[PDB]
Amino acid sequence: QKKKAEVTVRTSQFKVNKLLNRKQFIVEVNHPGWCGTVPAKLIRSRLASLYKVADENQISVFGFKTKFGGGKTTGFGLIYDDLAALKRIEPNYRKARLGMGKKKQPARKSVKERRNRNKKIRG
Amino acid sequence: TKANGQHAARKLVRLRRKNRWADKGWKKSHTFVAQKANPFGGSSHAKGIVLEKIGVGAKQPNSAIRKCVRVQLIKNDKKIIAFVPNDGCLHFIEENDEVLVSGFGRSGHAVGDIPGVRFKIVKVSNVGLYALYRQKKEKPRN
Amino acid sequence: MRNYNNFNRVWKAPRRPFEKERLDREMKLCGQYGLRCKREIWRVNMTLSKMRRTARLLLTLPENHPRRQLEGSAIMRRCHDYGFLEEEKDKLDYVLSLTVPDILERRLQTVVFKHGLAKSVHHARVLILQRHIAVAKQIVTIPSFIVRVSSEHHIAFADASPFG
Amino acid sequence: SLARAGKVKNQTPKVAKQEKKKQPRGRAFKRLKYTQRYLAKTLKPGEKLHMNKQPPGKAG
RNA sequence: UUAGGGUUCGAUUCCGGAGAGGGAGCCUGAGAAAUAGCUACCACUUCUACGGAGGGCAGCAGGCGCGCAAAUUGCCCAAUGUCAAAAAAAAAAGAUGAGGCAGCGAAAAGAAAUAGAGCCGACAGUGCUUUUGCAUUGUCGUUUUCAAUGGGGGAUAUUUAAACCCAUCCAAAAUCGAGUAACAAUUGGAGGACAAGUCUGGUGCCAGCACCCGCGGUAAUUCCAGCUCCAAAAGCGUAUAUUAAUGC
Repeated sequence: QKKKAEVTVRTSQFKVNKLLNRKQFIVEVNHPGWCGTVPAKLIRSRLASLYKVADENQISVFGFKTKFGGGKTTGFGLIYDDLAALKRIEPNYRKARLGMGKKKQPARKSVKERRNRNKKIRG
Repeated sequence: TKANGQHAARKLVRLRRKNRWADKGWKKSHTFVAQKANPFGGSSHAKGIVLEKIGVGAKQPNSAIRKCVRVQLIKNDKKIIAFVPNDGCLHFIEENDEVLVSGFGRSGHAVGDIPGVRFKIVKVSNVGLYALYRQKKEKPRN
Repeated sequence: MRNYNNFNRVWKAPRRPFEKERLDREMKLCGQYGLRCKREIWRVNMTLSKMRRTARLLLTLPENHPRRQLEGSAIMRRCHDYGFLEEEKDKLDYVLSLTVPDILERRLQTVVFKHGLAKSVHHARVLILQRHIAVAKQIVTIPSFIVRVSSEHHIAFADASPFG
Repeated sequence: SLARAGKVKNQTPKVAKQEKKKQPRGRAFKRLKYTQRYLAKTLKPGEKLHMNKQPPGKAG
């Protein structure tokens, strides 16, 4: 109306981890005039253009911390090399935000109960 | 007086250990006869079953009648007296109702114009008796 | 179990609360500087007593003692910050001339008013808590925020403000 | 006399209080008093100013 | 808790020891006199078509009892560790009431809302004054008026293992909302000690108050009610113990 709100994404300290073939980058966000919190979709796009990644698949981010007063956010994210490396190395929950995770295991309690009854049987 | 010598220590120590037994503010702590004597066991409160309502007189300079309650203690099977500490709340105590009992003020001397009684009834049936007095709650007979 | 986080009191009530001398010097503050309740007046008192304890203990010592040297500079440094004392002070007797008002004076509530951004202390306490003040660029909505000598000259307003 | 209890509190009149507007609260309350007693006056209490005074009437 | 010297507490997160209903004996193992291992006795206790066979919560929840007194038969192995033949993943993610998370939680502890401002009228103080009048400061008030914001509602969303709490927001094209601000603060006090009544009604040595000193016998500053004011304040009384007060 009087403005156009934008989302600005930057980064501060960057790593190259060749052991896991990932990048570890402390994100910063600014987002002047943006309404509420920044959805992670946007951030992934900005990071793509920044590090010259052709994907928002390889970009997988977790956690965001909203500082008091005004639009501000900081966070941390991970880029991986290949898409196979991502799926393999990364925790389940992080993946499943992209929708690359695994189906949930059956309830812990029913497992216990059955795992006990298997000790009884001889075959 | 006292001894100022370098090796005088043991005489000093043994002197104190003797003279603290002339203090009643030492005995009241360390001795368990005091604990035993106290009807709560030295606990903050206790509960009891109301036996009988007992009208109790008053001492000579202030002539009055005081409303008191003969209660039995669940914990130790001792009997005790206590005072009803609100106006016109003798009603709200009835026989064989559970009741709580507290001390009041100085707990080594009996309160003025009620001899032998250091004990006031805070709660009747876990309801605040003050709450009944200055109306908020109503007594259960439920 | 297994909690390793500290708790501490920051405020305590002075002995004999029915002194009519003390009552005078309480109301005088709490009305004037717009303070919520007496709890605040006490909160500063504690922290001031604390500071004054170590300063007394340092002052006792002979010259060229490590306690005196190190920890003397620190006490002085942090009263230069917040503007409690100026940079002409060094003695650790100056530090013992600090009293309750000089603390309260540098709280955000009063600093806001005094810099010309409100019309009363009561009014400046609202301006804080309605999220329409800043202390350089950072929005602070606490009236008990103690303002640096440097940063009481950059107060401005919030960027969320319809008054800014 | 085991029962005659509550004698006085039966007989007494009950107004059952009277409506009043809400009071200032927080700083506003503390403000209210500090104006009354310590300002618009030649005196600070002290006992020199009396915070509560009452009208006459009856004397014994 | 104490200026100092001291005084008092330690069941309880860390370290060390000991115990697993009460006792004793034993096997295996590098390590045990193990108890969700074994054997026996004793006190209890559960099944059985009564021929026999079992049980040990001072492990987590939960139940009964007890006493003045104390939480959910919740969710998760994501984190932190441990055990293992074991990295993850490959069709293909070991177990864990250890531990984490949430529920309940005014023990304790930190921050902070319940209003803020301009016009008019009344009152008080100070200065000047032709005594008419003016200026400044503060308070109170009307169907007085003006803005702003949280509690709360919602989300383009975000937090989290998943979901909440916090935070950020009411469009970026597009998303809520105060005026008696009913979104209305209480608990103890006003004779003395001790901050606050020359009050008004009722009671009349009765009812009751009172830690203590003392109030009440029709003239109550203390009782029982109302108004008024005071202290602390989202906390405030009461009980008991303990420390200061104590050079008792």
